[PDB]
This record gives sequence, C-alpha cells and structure tokens, in this order.
Amino acid sequence: MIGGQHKKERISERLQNCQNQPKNRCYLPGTQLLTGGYSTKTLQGNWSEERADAGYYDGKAIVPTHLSKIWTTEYTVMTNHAMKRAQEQAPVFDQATLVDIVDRNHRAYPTHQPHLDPQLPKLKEEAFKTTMRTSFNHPQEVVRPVIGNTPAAQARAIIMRFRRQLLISMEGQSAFPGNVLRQVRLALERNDVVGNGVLNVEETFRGFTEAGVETSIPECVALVRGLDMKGDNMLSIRKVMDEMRGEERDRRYSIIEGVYELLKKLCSNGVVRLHHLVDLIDVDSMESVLNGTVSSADALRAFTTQWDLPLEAHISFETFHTFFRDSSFEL
Amino acid sequence: REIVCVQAGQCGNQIGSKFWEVISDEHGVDPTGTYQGDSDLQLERINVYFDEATGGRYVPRSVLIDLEPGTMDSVRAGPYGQIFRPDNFIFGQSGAGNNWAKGHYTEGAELIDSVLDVCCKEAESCDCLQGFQICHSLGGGTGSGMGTLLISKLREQYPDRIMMTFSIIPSPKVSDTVVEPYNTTLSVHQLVENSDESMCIDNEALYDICFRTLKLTTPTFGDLNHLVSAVVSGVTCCLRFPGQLNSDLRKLAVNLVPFPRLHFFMMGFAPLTSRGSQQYRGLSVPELTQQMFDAKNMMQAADPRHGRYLTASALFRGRMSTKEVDEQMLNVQNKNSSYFIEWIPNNIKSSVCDIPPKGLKMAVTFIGNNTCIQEMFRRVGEQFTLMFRRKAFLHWYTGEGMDEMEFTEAESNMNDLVSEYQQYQDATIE
Amino acid sequence: REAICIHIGQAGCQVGNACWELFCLEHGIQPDGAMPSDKTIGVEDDAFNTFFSETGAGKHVPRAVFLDLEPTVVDEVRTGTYRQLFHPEQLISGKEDAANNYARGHYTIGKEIVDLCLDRIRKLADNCTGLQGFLVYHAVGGGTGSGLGALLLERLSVDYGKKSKLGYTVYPSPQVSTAVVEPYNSVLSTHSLLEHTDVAAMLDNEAIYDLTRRNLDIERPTYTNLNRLIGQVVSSLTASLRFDGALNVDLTEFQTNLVPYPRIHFVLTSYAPVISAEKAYHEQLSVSEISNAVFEPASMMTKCDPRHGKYMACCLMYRGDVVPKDVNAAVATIKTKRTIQFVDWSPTGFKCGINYQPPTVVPGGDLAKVQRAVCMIANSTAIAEVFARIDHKFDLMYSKRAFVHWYVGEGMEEGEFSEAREDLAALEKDYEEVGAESADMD
Amino acid sequence: REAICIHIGQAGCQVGNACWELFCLEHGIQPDGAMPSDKTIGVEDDAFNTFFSETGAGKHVPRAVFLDLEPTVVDEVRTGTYRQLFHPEQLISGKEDAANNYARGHYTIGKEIVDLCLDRIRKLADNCTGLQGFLVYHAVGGGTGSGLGALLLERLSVDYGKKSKLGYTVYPSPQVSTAVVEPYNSVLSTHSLLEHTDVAAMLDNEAIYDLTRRNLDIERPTYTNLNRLIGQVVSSLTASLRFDGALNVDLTEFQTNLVPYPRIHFVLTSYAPVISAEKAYHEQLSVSEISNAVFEPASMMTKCDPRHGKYMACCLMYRGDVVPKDVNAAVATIKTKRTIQFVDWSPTGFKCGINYQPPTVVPGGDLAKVQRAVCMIANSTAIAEVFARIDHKFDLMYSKRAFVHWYVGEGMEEGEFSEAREDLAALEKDYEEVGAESADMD
Ligand SMILES: Nc1nc2c(ncn2[C@@H]2O[C@H](COP(=O)(O)OP(=O)(O)OP(=O)(O)O)[C@@H](O)[C@H]2O)c(=O)[nH]1
Ligand SMILES: Nc1nc2c(ncn2[C@@H]2O[C@H](COP(=O)(O)OP(=O)(O)OP(=O)(O)O)[C@@H](O)[C@H]2O)c(=O)[nH]1
Ligand SMILES: Nc1nc2c(ncn2[C@@H]2O[C@H](COP(=O)(O)OP(=O)(O)O)[C@@H](O)[C@H]2O)c(=O)[nH]1
Ligand SMILES: [Mg+2]
Ligand SMILES: [Mg+2]
Repeated sequence: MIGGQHKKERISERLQNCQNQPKNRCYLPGTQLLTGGYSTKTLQGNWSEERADAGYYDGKAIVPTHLSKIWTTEYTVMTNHAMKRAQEQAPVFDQATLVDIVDRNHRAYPTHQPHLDPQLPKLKEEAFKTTMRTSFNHPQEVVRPVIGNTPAAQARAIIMRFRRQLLISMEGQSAFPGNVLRQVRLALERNDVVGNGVLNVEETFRGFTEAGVETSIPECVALVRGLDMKGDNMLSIRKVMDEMRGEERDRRYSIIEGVYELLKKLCSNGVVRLHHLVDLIDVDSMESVLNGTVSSADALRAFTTQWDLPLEAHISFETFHTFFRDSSFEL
Repeated sequence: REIVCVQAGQCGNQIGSKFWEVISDEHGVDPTGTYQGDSDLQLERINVYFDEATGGRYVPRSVLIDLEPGTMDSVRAGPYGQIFRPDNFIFGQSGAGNNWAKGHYTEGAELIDSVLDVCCKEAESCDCLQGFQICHSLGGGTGSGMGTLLISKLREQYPDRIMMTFSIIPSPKVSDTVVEPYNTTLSVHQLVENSDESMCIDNEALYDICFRTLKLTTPTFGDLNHLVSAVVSGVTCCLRFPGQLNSDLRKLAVNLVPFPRLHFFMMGFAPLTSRGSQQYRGLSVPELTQQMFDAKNMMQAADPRHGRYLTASALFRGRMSTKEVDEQMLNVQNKNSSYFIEWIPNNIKSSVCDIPPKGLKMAVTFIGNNTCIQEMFRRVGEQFTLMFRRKAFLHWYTGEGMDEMEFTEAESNMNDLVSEYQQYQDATIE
Repeated sequence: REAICIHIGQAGCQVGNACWELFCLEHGIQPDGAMPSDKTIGVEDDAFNTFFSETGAGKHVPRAVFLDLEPTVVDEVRTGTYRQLFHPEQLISGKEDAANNYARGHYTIGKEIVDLCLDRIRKLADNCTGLQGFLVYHAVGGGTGSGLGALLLERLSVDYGKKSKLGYTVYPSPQVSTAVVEPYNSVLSTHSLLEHTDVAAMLDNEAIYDLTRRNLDIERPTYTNLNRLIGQVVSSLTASLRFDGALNVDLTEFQTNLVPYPRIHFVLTSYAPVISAEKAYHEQLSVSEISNAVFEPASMMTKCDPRHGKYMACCLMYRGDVVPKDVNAAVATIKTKRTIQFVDWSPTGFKCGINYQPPTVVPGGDLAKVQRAVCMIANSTAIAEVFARIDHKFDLMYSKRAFVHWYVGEGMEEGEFSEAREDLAALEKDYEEVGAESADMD
Repeated sequence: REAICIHIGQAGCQVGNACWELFCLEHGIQPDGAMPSDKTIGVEDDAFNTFFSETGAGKHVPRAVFLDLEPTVVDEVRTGTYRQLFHPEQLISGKEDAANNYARGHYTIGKEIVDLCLDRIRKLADNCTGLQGFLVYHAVGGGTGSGLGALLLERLSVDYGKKSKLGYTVYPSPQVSTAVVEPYNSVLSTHSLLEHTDVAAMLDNEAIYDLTRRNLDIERPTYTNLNRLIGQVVSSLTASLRFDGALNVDLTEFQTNLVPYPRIHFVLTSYAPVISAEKAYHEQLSVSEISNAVFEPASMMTKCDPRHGKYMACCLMYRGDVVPKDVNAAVATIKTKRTIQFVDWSPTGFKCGINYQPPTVVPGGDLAKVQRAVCMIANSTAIAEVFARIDHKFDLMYSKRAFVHWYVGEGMEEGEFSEAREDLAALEKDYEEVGAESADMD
C-alpha cells in the first residue's frame, strides 16, 4: 500500500521489546530481506517469488523524476500503450486486512494467499454444502448455435434472446394482433432525448428495461457495438426494430402483396388512404369474434389506433408491409 | 467418537500449538474459546476434539507433559495458548538431559502416575472413546523415554482401542544432538511392539518441500509445523464431517496393515504450490493425484521408487465425482504395475468427504505403506553400531542404571524389523 | 398388497433416499407426509397402501427400516429434507462401524443391535393384513452390510419362515474397486446369502457409470445418478402390485417362473429407454425398439456378457402405452435372433407383464419423459463369470493368509474361510451342471 | 486445433513479444490475462484455444515457452507490462550466453538447460487434446539460436515423432552484417535443420528494411517495425485455424502441397498491402492489384530475385472481404504473365485460402487499416543463390582456419565443418537437378 506503513514497527512490538527472528519481519536496523546477498531491487536469487507476495511494496514515488523519463528501453516504448490502460485498476486492502496478511493467519499451507483469489466470496458462500442437501431439495421448488467472435454474432444472439423473451411474455395483447412490437417501439421512442431517432448504450438499457425485457449493461454495450455501421456507438431505432421483426416467409409476403394490389385498384389514381382501410375492412369474420370472445367494435377500434397516423394520411406499401409484419409476429 | 491427544516434549508441544490453531480455525473457535462459526455443520461433531465448558466455552482434550517448564511457559504465551485447561499441564523440575535412561527410569516413574491419572480422568469422560494420538520426537530425551513409557502403560490399560503416533526422527544430514542413535534405537524397539499405527517425518523432507515446492526464501519451524498440522488434521476429517464414502481410523488400519508388524507408514498432502504460480493452475483430480504420488511431495527422505507399495490410502475432501477418483486410481495402478505388490488385487482405498479446508476447493491427504521405511532404520543402526562398539558415551546410561543387554536387544529387534521389510520387498509367488 | 423394505448400511440408506423420493413423487405425497387435499376426488383410492399407511389424521408414513452401525449417514437422513416423513423409531443407528470386517458385524457388534431391529420389524409386520415379502438393499463389500445383513436374514428366516425375501445387492465391480478386503467380505456374505435368499438381483457400479456416459451425456457422474436409476428399476418391479394393467404379475410369480432350482436364484437386470431430452425428440421409441434394446449388453446394469452363456428364463415388464400384439411381435422377433440361445430344457422362455402407468419424471432428474418403458430380469449361466473372478482374487490373497489376523482376532475361526470357499466351488458346479444340454440317452 | 510456440534467443524472443501483443489484441485478452465482460456475453466461443488456454477461474495464459541463455531479455519480460500474462515457469533463463559460438550452445551450455525445456513442453503437451504442430522462432546467425535450436529440435523430433515442426528463421542478409562468424553458424545450423524440419521460412532484415523504406515512408526503422511485420505474417498463416472462412487450410495441407521432395522444404514469404495512411486514401485496393503486388520482388521479405528461377508451388492466403471468383480471375491473370514461370512437372501450381477476418490494427502501429490482405509462401529454385553466397563466405574463411580454435576449444571436431559444407553442397546440387528444364526421351 502507499508509503508502506505496514512494514514498520507496531506499538505492541515496541512495548514488549520484541526482537527480529522469532517472526522474521525485517524492520529493525541492520536486518533486511536479503535474497542472494542483495535486496529485492537487484535481480538475484528468488526476487520473482518475493515480488509476488501479497504484502510486497516497492519504494516508487508517485511523482516521477526526470531521469526516468530520459532513460527508457525500446521494449518499454513498444509496450507503453497497453501499460497506460492496464494501470487504471488495482486491488486494494485496508489496514486490518494488511495486518492479517502480514501475520498470515488463515492459511491451509504457508504460501496460501486467499486474498489474491478472485473467487473467494463464492467459495465462502459455497462452503458447508452437502451432496444430499443440494441434490434432494423440495421437488416443487426445483437455442440455435451461433459461431464466431464477430460482434454481428453477438448481436444476432442477443436479438434472438429478446424475441424469445417477448414471445413467452406477451404484454399488451390487444383486440387486433400487432400490439407487442408497437409497445416496444413506443417505449424506445419515449426515452430518446434529442429527437433524431438515435440512442446510446445507457438510454438503450433504460428503454429495453421499460419495455419489459430484463437486460444488463454489457448486453447493451455488445448490442450497440454489433449494430453500429458508422463508428459512433449510436443505435438506430429503425434498424433494431427491423431486426426484431425478423426474416419474413414467402407465403405471408405473397398474401400481403396480393391484398395491397387488390386495395390499390379500388381507389382513385391508385392512391390509398387510411380511411379507405377503416371503411372497407370486414372485422366480424375473424375467428376471435365468431367464437365469442372479442366484440367487433373493440376490434375495429384497436385496429384504427395501431396505425399512429391521422385518418387522411397516405398509406404507402412500406407502411402496409411494416404494419402486417408487426401483426404476423403473434400468429 | 472422541479422540484424546497427548503432547510430549518440545517438538510435541510446538507441533501441538499449530495443530490446535488449525482445528480451532476449522471449527470457528475464537482464541478465547468462544464458538463464532457460521454453519450448524460445524457444531454437530465439535465433541470429537473439544470438551464443553459451561457458558460459551469449549476446552480441548489434550495432555501436556514436559520435564522443564520452559516449553509450557512458551505455549501458554502463544496466540491460542489460553484455550488449554490449566490442570492438563504436568511438569517436573529438571530436564531430561538428552538421556533416554534418565527420562525413562528416574523422573519418568516419578511423574508418570499423575499423567496416567489425568489420562484416565480424560478417557472416562468420553461417551465412546476412539484411539489416542501422540506427538513426540524420537531424538530427544523426555519425548522418547517418557512418551514410550506412557504408550506402554496406555496399551496395558486400553488394549482394545487404537494407538496412533506421529514421530520425528533424526535427519541424515545434520544432527541437533550427538546421542541421537541410542534414543532412536530404544524408541523404535518400544514402538514396534506397542504401536498400532506410526507416522514418521524427517525435517530434511520438510525443508525440501519448502525450498523446491513452495520456494520460500527463509523458512522457519512454523512452516514445518504448519505442514504437519495440516496432515494430522486432515487424516481425521472423515470422522467429523459428512461425505459420500465415510472412513475411520480403524477402517484405515484394517485396509492398510497386511500383517501386524508392518504398521509404519509414509505421509503426504497434495495441494502445494508457490505464491506466484497459484493463479496459473486450477485444482482438479488429475493434478492432485499426480502431485500426490510424486516422491518430491513425500515427508520422508527415502523415496518410493526404490521400493514397492504394499498398500496405500487416499482421503479426498470436496464435492467431486467418484468416477474420476476411481479411474485415476485404476490408471495409476495399471501404468506403474511393477511398483505394486502383485499378490494383492487392489492396493488403494479411497474415501470422499464433502467439506474442504477453507479457501481450497479440494484437498487430499495420502497415507502409504512402503518398504523404503527400511532405509531410515538401517542408517540409524549403522550410526549406532559405530558408536556402541567403542562405548562412546555409554557411561551416562549405565550410571543411570541400564544394563548393556537392553542395547543388544533393541539393536536385534530393529534389525529384525528391517529384515522383515526387506523380505517382503523381495518376496515372490513361487 | 403390502411390502416391507429393509435398508442396510451406506449404499442401502443412500439408495433408500432415491427410492422414497420416487415413491412419494409417484403417489403424490409431499415431503411432510400429507397428500394435497385438493378440492375433492371422485372415487376412493388405495394404491399407496403397498408402501404407505395412513394415520387417522391422514398423514402417511412408510413401511421401511434403515439400519446402520455408524451414526453419520442416518443422522444425515434425520437432519435432511424428509425429516417428517419417516417415523423416528424406523431410523436405527449404532455407535461404531464394522470397519470393513464381516466378523465385527456378524459376531461382536451386530449381535447387540439385532434385537432392536427384530422388534421394529415385528411391530411393522403386526400392522399388515397381506404382507407378501421383504425387499432388501445392501452392499456386500462393506463390513456391516455383509455381517449384519447375513445375521438379520438368518433371524428373519427362522422367525417368519416361508415369507419371501428379495434382495437388490451391489456386488464388487470387476476392475473398479474401493477397498482392499472386498473379496473376503463378498465371499463370506455370499455363503450366508446362498442358503437364505429367494431371488438375488446383482448390481455393479462400473456398468451404471458406462451407461450414464454412453447413453446419457454425463462426463462426471456421482452416486445420486446411479441411485436414481436403481430407484426407477425398483419402481418398475413394484408397479405390478400398485396400478391397473392388462397382465398383472404378483411377486410369487417371479419366483415361480424365474427360479428353476432352489440354488439357481442369481439374476441379471436391464433397463431400456435411458435417454436424454435432446435425443428423445429425434427418435420414435416403439415397443420393438426398446425390446431390441434390452437384449444388448450395453443396456445392462451388471458387468457380464450374456452371449457367453445361455438364458434359462426371462420376465419382461412393460409399463405405459403398450398393446399386447406389439409385445408379442417383439418377443417373436427376439426369439428369431441367432445370438440369443436358451437351454433346451426351457422351451417357453418368457413371462410378460403389462401395466398402464407410464414412468414418472423427477424434477432434478436426467432421464427424458417417455410414454413407455420395459424392464428385464433374467436368469443366465453367464453369472458364473462374476463368481469365478471373486474366488480367484480370494485364492490369491488367502495363499499368504492376507490380513487374516484381523478376522481371527475378532472372533472367527480360520475354518470359516475354507467352508465358504468350498460352497462357492459347489455353486460353480451348479452352474456347470444346469448349463449342460443333454446326456447319453438311448 | 492447437499450436505450441517455442521462442529461442534474442531475435526469437523479441519477435515473440510482437506476436503475442498482436494475438492478445486480436482476440481481446487484456494484458493481465482477463477478458472484458462484453466479449464473453451472448455467445460461447473457442477460437482462442489455438493460442491460449483458460484456467477454471477464467484467466487466460498463453501456450508458449521463452528460452535464453542470457537473462536480460527474459528479465525484461518478467519486469515489463505483460508480467502477469505469462506463467513464470514458462520463462526459462540461463546464466551466460553462447557468445556467438555454436559449439557453446550445442555441446557445453545448452546441454544443461535442455531438460528443463523438454519438461515444460511435455507438461504443456499433456494438457492438450488437439495439438497440431510446433512453431519455432530463432535466428541462425547467433550461437545460442543455432546450437540450442538444433539440439532442442533433435530431442523434440525423437520424443514427439511425426508431429510437424514449422520454423521461422532469420538468415544473414547478403551485405548488411552484424557479426564476423555468421557463415560458420549458419552452415552448421542448416545441417541440423535439413533433417529435423518440415517447412522452413526464410527472412532477411535487408529486405524488410527495403520494404519499410519503399512502401511505408520510414527512413530510420528499428527492430520493433520488422518484428510487427513478421507478427502480421504469422497471424496470416495461423488465421486459417482460428476463424471462419470459405476455403480453410489446415497446417498439414501446407506441408502436403508445398514440399515435392523431402529435402526441398525452404520457402519464400511476401505480404501485399503494406501501405501508409496517405497512400491508402488515394487508392482502391481490389483483389487483382494485391494479387499482382505479391509477385513483384519489391514485396518480398527475403532478398532474392524470383526471376532467376522457376516456381514449383505457391500458396496464396486471402483474408477479409474477398469472393472466390475474383481470386480465380486473379490467379488466371498471374498464370498468363510471361515473367512468371513454373516447372513443367508442376502444371497445377496454386493453392488458395480465403478467410473472413480482416487484419487487426495495433495502436502504435504504422500500417494502415485495410479491408483485405493476401500473404504468400512459395517454393522456388532461386533460393539456391543464397546458399551459394554463404558457401563462398565460408570457403574464404575456412581456407585459412580463420577462427576455428574457438570451436575446437569448446568441444567440436574440425571435421564437422567439412561434413556440413559437403551436405550444403549436396543441397545445391539437389536444387540444380530438381530444376532441370527437361529430360530427354532417349
Ligand atoms: N451404487 C452405489 N454404490 C455405493 C453407494 N454407497 C456405497 N457404495 C459402494 O459400496 C461399497 C462400500 O460399501 P459400504 O456401504 O460403504 O459399506 P458399509 O455397509 O458402510 O460397511 P462399513 O464400512 O463397515 O460400515 C463400495 O464399493 C462403494 O462404492 C451408493 O450409494 N450407490
Ligand atoms: N528482425 C530482428 N532481427 C534481430 C533481432 N535481434 C537480433 N536480430 C538479428 O539476428 C542476428 C543476431 O542473432 P542473435 O539473436 O543476436 O544471436 P543469439 O540468439 O542472441 O545468440 P547469442 O549471441 O549466443 O546469445 C543479427 O543478424 C541481428 O541483426 C530482432 O529483434 N529482430
Ligand atoms: N519439526 C520440528 N522439529 C523440532 C521442533 N522443535 C524441536 N525439533 C527437533 O527435535 C529435536 C530436539 O528434540 P527435543 O524436542 O528438544 O527433545 P526433548 O528435550 O526431549 O523435548 C531436534 O531434532 C530438533 O530439531 C519443531 O517445532 N518442529
Ligand atoms: Mg458404514
Ligand atoms: Mg544473445
């Protein structure tokens, strides 16, 4: 730790007038941890293992000197870029834990260093578990492969997981099919702050959490990196929604295009508007209304609202196509 | 099923202090003696090593004996020393003088009755008593003489229980005392008659463990005694925790000893790795088994590669599959088939315990019955024959009162032990 | 109607946990012993009675004892999840183990425990009105299972007499091994078991490990998997008592059809649709496919190859959606095969059973859900190979009197080794004579 | 699916530093062996396995050993930034250098260190399940690279046998030179490499200096630039194992396609879009331009002119956005050219590979970012001119025994010089005979 302060004499040692070798702590004058006749600063003997100690400290001041800058090795110049990033994080202990480390209290063998083991807390929670208690609990209480390190692979896997979660959940089911993806898209749009239709990692996380999907920050980092095509870590809402709809089969496309071509010929100048669709639809023929579980007026009202357009808006083929890909997601 | 511990002499008291630190840590006992653990699984077998004091406290079932109180004052001053019961410390007023005859005959018979009284008071308190465990050095004075005296008396008084010993034996390279061969020879003669199971440790082997495997720059006796405390506390783990295949000291003896004189065993403990390397290699059953059979990791100077295994036992701690254990033991037996005695169809017993030591995912302790134990005794007998022909220091022992005939009997008995191991080494089906 | 289960030692108690888990989940008893009251049930039902009895308050309690000499495993059962299901008297535990010594269990220590066990079994047998046998689970490799199992079977055989005793023993695997002294304990167990058992189902661990590696996709199996497979087998065998079916099979019919001579009661086992959930949706599982499966040695739960011997009798139990005509077509196809051979004195080699209840699926389990299953128990001379190898290992050790001082010191005569070894030699000759085709007749 | 890297001496370790920098940055492993949380989410992948193995805690550690007789370069690795990436046992260092003496490395000093190296490689190779070759980096001009590289390759070749060994070797350039004794060491090295290597790639520093002056605009290059170019070449050759592609090329296919006779295994290497950022934005870089580029001698990384010989085989690796039809059209256009000639016994002269992963960009690097690249290794008789010049320099020095007393003092017979010189003379005659324009029918 900085400045030592755990290699120094303790008050109990001073009061008891303790000597050196019973505990072999080199702090008294004239005694020092000599490896090969020299200090650990010199590369002789067992310096590598002594430098691997949990309580090791090197006397390097944080404020640097001039000759360190002047005297550099070619290897240091080659590998300095990674060193600057690698020096950001390091484990730290308080003083009581350092006292425990120096006194080497709880160890299976003399060289066992449990404080340097990153899996210690899960070991502690995992301790004192018996085979039967794990294997004989209460019986009531108890994926397409994707290959490659490419970010596109990660994005595809995450998209598939999200789609499966939405199918099993099915929030916001309406009287007319096609409201799940609409709710997800609206939730994403609501958390945009700028107005240009792009999102970053944190807003993507908040939006997908509001939409009902359980995620984490690394998931959103991977997704935004995978779906990025212009190098700015911005996520386009249109692109992600198009990927959430998925690949479309041929029969559904054929029916959609046939219905659109039929509707085109019944209008003037081949321009179709939304009130045409509202007037011409035959809502009382669905299986959900003839069986007797959804009223016809409610179904028509649900259909009219899902377009998110005024009654005089021009409905192109793109809007019709997108609307009925959204609806096919539930059938 | 309760064990009673006896700690004798300087080495025994020092090893005991580290052992009782390890046991108190594993069961979450504070150095004040208060239970502070975090699972009920710790409490249901606390009786095995601890006695119950009234409010919070637990007290450890151990007898401390020494001829000069210097060690007792050192152990009472240690970090866990307060836990020990005051009435369990028995001491005299003058040292053993590194002399077997003094320790056995003059101050031994004077003190031994008060020790037997304490051991009986401790023994009769158990609801069911398991074997005794003894720690002592063979090279010393009070450890060898009074320890073997006490062992003989307890074997007279409790012949149906188990007798287990951990014993320190003189290194081949540097002596700490000039008269080591006499004390060692007399003690091995007493042990081979009296003991049920005996473990032997060379300090040189612990130094080689530390330097080659752990790469310690400046090891101390605390490290050696920590390794020893680790194996001793490991052998009993299946006695005191649940597991898929429970085991017991008597079950170990039944599987390890083919004939009643062949009860001297080698020890090892597997997860050992240097502070720099531990981040680089995960624990797994192949790694533990390969280190476990490497002679570098065995705690005696004789190496298995010059002998053959009659029998071995491995106790595994942790949650792991049984198939991997069984197939590893089969693969080691099949690939190295010349090193296993052929008239026994399967030499390895396995046992599995769910709860590893804290901060390790898995561990195994290994007990081995190998004919290479004959090499240590032969070397000690050589040094004895060089000293005895010239009566090099014999007047001390004769002045205490010993007959020279004891030395010739003890030499003959050790030579017969070496011969019996050598004959089974070179035995054949015919 | 009723059956009493006796569980001995470590393997028997751990297998008991899986068995009672299955019987609870199949009948629907909760871990606290109370069935879900629901709204109502239209007609009154009784199938549980084979394994459970109800109190006047409607709690269920099971007809079993757990016997051990060491406390740890039974105390583990006592502290587990099923604490309230078992009656506390049923869980019997001693102070100290038999330390892999048959002699300690039989002579010294089990003699103290047997009278408590016999008093509990008597109290169970008094609370029955159509008891039709004992089922026993134990391992012969350990000390208490062999010694106390033999002593208790002897006492049961004197007190109860003619009542049947069916054992599901776990014998030592042919190259996987766990303890050094296994041959002595298995020989001495088998000597007592020869006189005092009606049908011995023999199981090995190496076969169930192979089965879980090959068919299921488990690289690192553990005993809970093996015990769940054994539990499935036991549920299949006892289903004939408990549910409606086309062709029921009472436990006395197994002994009548499967056992030709009173010593020839060692049998082999095999279970067909061991399959994982991912494999299960790519394949149909028709009657003829699972019937073809049960005769391959890759399906067996014991380590022996039946192509090196001759079958004497087979009993085939089908449960689930099966029609008798498909069973008949399958058996006729098996009969056509040239690598399956029957001794010429057994022309009508097969017994069939057909039950409507499909196998239950356990929440943590590894088997898939399937509409039909078949289970086989069969008597074959290939079981001689299992003994000859144990006896050879015994001869190897006994030539040097290996470890013998433990057995003689704890109270057993040296003579006891030679009698048992000669009895197993006679068992080898029984399998030689029974397997002989014909003599020199005119 | 796996490869093990062995780095020897100064050039091989310094080139290794650039290689492992690149492989880390390409996969995304941090300098401390970890991998960030977003690379390991959503998909589960194995491509690292060719070069890294993971511990059970998820740390990555690389499959390499570093061998040197002097401490300084390995101590630079031990104290640098990548300290935590490498396992400390893998970094092996001796006490003192081989002092430009082949004899000191091979006979006296390497004999002490070689058994540790073999033990580390064995411990690595046992923890593998699809090892598919050894990659070796060394220079033949220095003492330890020649002597210890030969000794280690001999031992590896006896112990591992048939497994392939591919070497990247820096030979002495035809007029830039750094030490006097280079001809002796290069001849003696080449004698060992003939028997114990499957393909040998030849490099000259003078060519990479020319390439860095001509294509890039760097007047004053240093070893880090050359080592980064070499690292790019190695990444191009090993990319076929690690990423998806249209036409994969396994490391055994290189050896099958490139080597016509067992001695004729020395290949030339070149790389196409070495280009600066200012030129890169002035030009399109279609497939046909880079295919035409790889055949110009200004693109080569070895100082030889291929116009003085005939090609026997070429292997062209395309990585990035390329479609096979343009590769076919390009190869047909190359085949049309009159200054490119193939031996008449090799009619089907080309092997192609196409991989989708584009080349990675290193933060301090000098290459531009480009959508596609091609790398070529080719076998040609022109290589015989390099050996003839080495032999002339050897003959000049050896006629007067100019330095031989050092070699004789460190343990070598004078005879070994003449043996090696006669073997390399036979290699020259092999390249004369194999290259024969035509044989007569009579
Ligand atoms: N299949 C299976 N085998 C088991 C199980 N438990 C133990 N075994 C095997 O049975 C043998 C050990 O027998 P044990 O039941 O432990 O012996 P024991 O009855 O406890 O006898 P003692 O040790 O004297 O108490 C070994 O071969 C084990 O592999 C189990 O749950 N399932
Ligand atoms: N491309 C490149 N060439 C190098 C590098 N280091 C040395 N060389 C060249 O390789 C030759 C020297 O070989 P060395 O590697 O120094 O010899 P060595 O392996 O250290 O052998 P010893 O001197 O005995 O230790 C000279 O031609 C150098 O120009 C390097 O880092 N990159
Ligand atoms: N391993 C170990 N050996 C010890 C320790 N203390 C003393 N010894 C050794 O034991 C021998 C001395 O025996 P000692 O205990 O003094 O005999 P005593 O005088 O009868 O108590 C010497 O070989 C010492 O090296 C210890 O703490 N650990
Ligand atoms: Mg038991
Ligand atoms: Mg050098």
